[PDB]
Amino acid sequence: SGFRKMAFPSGKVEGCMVQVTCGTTTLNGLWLDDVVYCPRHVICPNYEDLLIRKSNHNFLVQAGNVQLRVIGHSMQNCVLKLKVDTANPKTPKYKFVRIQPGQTFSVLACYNGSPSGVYQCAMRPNFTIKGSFLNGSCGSVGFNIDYDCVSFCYMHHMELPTGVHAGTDLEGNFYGPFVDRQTAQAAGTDTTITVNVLAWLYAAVINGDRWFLNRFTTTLNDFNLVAMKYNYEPLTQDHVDILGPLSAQTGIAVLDMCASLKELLQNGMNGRTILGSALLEDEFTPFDVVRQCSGVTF
Amino acid sequence: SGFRKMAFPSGKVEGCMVQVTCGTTTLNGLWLDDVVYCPRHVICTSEDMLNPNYEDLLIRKSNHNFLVQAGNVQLRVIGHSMQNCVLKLKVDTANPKTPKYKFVRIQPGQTFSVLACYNGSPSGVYQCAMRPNFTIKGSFLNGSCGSVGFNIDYDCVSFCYMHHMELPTGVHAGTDLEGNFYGPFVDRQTAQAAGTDTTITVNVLAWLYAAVINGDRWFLNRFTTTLNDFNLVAMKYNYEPLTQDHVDILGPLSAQTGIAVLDMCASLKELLQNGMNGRTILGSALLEDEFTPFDVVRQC
Ligand SMILES: CO[C@@]1(C(=O)Nc2cncc3ccccc23)CCOc2c(F)cc(F)cc21
Ligand SMILES: CO[C@@]1(C(=O)Nc2cncc3ccccc23)CCOc2c(F)cc(F)cc21
Ligand SMILES: [Cl-]
Repeated sequence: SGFRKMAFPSGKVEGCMVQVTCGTTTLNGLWLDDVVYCPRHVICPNYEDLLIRKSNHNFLVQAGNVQLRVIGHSMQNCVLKLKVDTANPKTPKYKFVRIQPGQTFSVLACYNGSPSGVYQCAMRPNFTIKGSFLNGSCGSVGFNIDYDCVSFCYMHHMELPTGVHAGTDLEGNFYGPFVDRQTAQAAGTDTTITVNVLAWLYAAVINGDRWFLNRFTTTLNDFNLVAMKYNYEPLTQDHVDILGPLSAQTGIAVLDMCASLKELLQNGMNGRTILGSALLEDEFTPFDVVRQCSGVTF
Repeated sequence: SGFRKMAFPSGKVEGCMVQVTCGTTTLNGLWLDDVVYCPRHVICTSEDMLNPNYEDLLIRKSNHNFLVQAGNVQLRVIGHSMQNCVLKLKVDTANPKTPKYKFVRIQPGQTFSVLACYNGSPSGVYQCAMRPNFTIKGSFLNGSCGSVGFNIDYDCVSFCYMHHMELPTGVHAGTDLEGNFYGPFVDRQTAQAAGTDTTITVNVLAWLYAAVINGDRWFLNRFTTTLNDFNLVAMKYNYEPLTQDHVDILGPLSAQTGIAVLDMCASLKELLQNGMNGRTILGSALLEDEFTPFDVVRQC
């Protein structure tokens, strides 16, 4: 029993964290095989012009107490790729994946190439992450683990004026309408990840919390009218299908759980909590709930 | 900026997780140097669980009864001893991934990371606090016994907890790495109940300082209070008494934010009286008590 916000074990990623220094800037890099990936703002803009002026010896790469030698440099979108002479012996089985809003991933927050913390979080529908990052955290990565394969999905680049965070996939493409330049940027109005709230309501039922359940069911169209009104993301037939296994395990049809969510949005919690929370949690996907309420290992 | 519940990176602990099998029971072990530590109840059958004589059950065991698996490699048990509720299995191979480590016993209110494992394989990492009633509110399924709680402060892993049991309310009980249980619990299936839980007051205050450091000030007030008056109010909301030690520990956060501890205590009193009124503090509608003053200064 119990339900916690749980991150993937970070060991496979810790063995890839390196420190990257160029000029006065120091941030984190991801050392995979003979390449170190890091935010291109470490050279800081005309990034092509700035990069052509740099030579390999300008980039100081440090893996533990060992300095790696840069033998090449190239740029792919907002990520800088520093070719090094040594392949990382600790390189796990990995792939670069771009995630969708609502999907969750674990973040290994680093400072000076040294991992300091791991937390679980979701790509908000406005493409920001509500992370916890200080100066020096740039280059920290977001990932998921599937069997023994690490899926790198995020690299930290910047903090928006509201304290929320913006970054790219490992191919340097930003999530959201953000740029890696000093300019006025604002995160759009955020919405709640509806499929994730429903998954978390199923986790609460699996843990014996049933007070919010009701005899009612709704149509998907009637629920989506309510979802729009309360700044909740639309629920698609895909989401309903993905929630299928949880619906089967708990005996509560997805549209039956939607009528519970609808009542919760219109009436509130009334001094009650769900899984120790007075708010509806939207940072557990349907897969996260199945994984935690079944015990899948890595 | 930003404030998250953050666990320590689990890599140093993952390299120590092994699977321990004795008869029909399989749970997790902690492989450090040439010793594997695990809950002593791995030697029990389900008919032994009510009133087990662990000394008597262990004397009947031999080294080859204990199957230890580190990855796809079986380790050979060359000795076994018991220290309180932990079983120590001497093995013929020192773990090459053994980090710099120490065994520390923690106090209620202290936080730590948990590497939840099943069959010697890590599946998740989360942040926990030792509750004032000596239980932990974990996320543990059957097979999680032997999963460990730890803190990583400067390359050294401090092992502080090993999971042993789930109480009828879904909360968890376990021991330090010397086998001494936290709380009045025993590793028997006899009727056991967690005492009434209370909120870790010093941790809530630390989290209110983190909220101020992050620019949230709506809950602050012009009032101060005496320590005794704060404790008389707080106890009525099932909050732990705040000692002069807690006030002293909050000193650095009080200095950084310019808000005296007894002034923050008055803001807490008011929050307890009024509730949040549809507002949140650091994205939470409840007062968070699983961030110590040390966690706040570290993260901020
Ligand atoms: C890399 O520096 C910047 C930054 O956001 N840094 C940060 C990233 N994370 C957490 C932070 C916590 C506190 C202080 C800064 C943080 C600030 C300067 O402007 C820029 C900029 F124009 C583009 C850019 F991609 C990054 C940055
Ligand atoms: C042998 O493990 C036991 C147990 O609690 N295990 C568990 C530990 N964690 C999460 C669990 C989730 C669901 C089911 C069991 C869980 C079984 C019950 O009896 C006992 C017992 F009297 C003493 C003991 F130290 C352990 C246990
Ligand atoms: Cl699923």
